[PDB]
Amino acid sequence: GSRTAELQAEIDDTVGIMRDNINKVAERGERLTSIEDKADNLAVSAQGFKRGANRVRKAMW
Amino acid sequence: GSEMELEIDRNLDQIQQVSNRLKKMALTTGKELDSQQKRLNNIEESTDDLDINLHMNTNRLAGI
Amino acid sequence: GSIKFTKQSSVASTRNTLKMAQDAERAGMNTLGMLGHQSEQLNNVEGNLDLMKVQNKVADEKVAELKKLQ
Amino acid sequence: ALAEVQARHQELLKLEKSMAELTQLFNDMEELVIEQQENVDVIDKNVEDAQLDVEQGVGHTDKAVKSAR
Repeated sequence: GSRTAELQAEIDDTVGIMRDNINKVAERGERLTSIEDKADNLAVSAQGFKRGANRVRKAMW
Repeated sequence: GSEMELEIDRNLDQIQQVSNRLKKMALTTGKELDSQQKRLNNIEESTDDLDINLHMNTNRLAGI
Repeated sequence: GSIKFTKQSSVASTRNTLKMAQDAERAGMNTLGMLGHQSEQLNNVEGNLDLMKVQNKVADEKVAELKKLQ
Repeated sequence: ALAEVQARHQELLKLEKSMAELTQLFNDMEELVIEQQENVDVIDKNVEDAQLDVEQGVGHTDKAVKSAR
C-alpha cells in the first residue's frame, strides 16, 4: 500500500516538473522564432556591408 | 495461485524503476532549458547589436 | 468471481501504465539528445557572434579612417 | 477481501491516469523540441553566413584604406 502511494506521489511530482518544462519550452520557442528573424536580419546586413565595403574599395582604387 | 498478484508486484517494480528515471529526466531537462534560455537571451541581444553596428557602418560607407 | 475479475483488471491496468511509462522514457531521452545537439549548434552560433564582434571593432576603425581620408 | 482488491484497483487506476498525463507531456515536449530544431538550423546557418560576409567586408575596408592612404 505504501509503495504504491509513494509511486503515485513521485509520478505527481514528475507531472508538475513536466508541466513546468512545457511552459519553459514555449518560452524557448518564442525566443527562437525571434532569434531566427534577427539572424536573418543579420545575414542581410552582413551581405549589405560586404557589398558596400567592396564598392568603397573600388572607389578608393 | 498467486500469479496475478505476483505480476501486479512485478509490474509495479518496473513502473517504479522507469518512474525514477522519468523524474531525473524531467529535472535535468528543466535545468537545461533554464541554461539555454539565458544563452538564447544573450544571443538575441548580441545579434541585434551586431545588426545595428553593421547598418551604421554600411550607411557610413555609402557616403564615402 | 468478482475478486478474480478485479485482479485481472488490475493486471491489465499495470500493464498499460508500464507501456506508457516506457513510451514516456523514449520521448524524454530523445528530447535530451536533441537539446544536447541544439546546444552544440548554439555554441557554434555563440562563437560566430563573438568573432563578428571582434570584426566589427576592426571595421569601425577602418571606416572611421576612411571618412577622415575623404 | 473484495473491498480490499477493489480499493487497490482504484489506486492502480489513479496511477494509470497520472502516467497517461505524464506520457502525454513527454510526447508533447519531444514534438515541440523537434519543431524548434528547424529554428536552430536556420539560425546556425544564417549566423555562419553573416560571419563570412563580415570577414569579407572587413577585408574590403582594409584594401580601401590601403588605397586611400
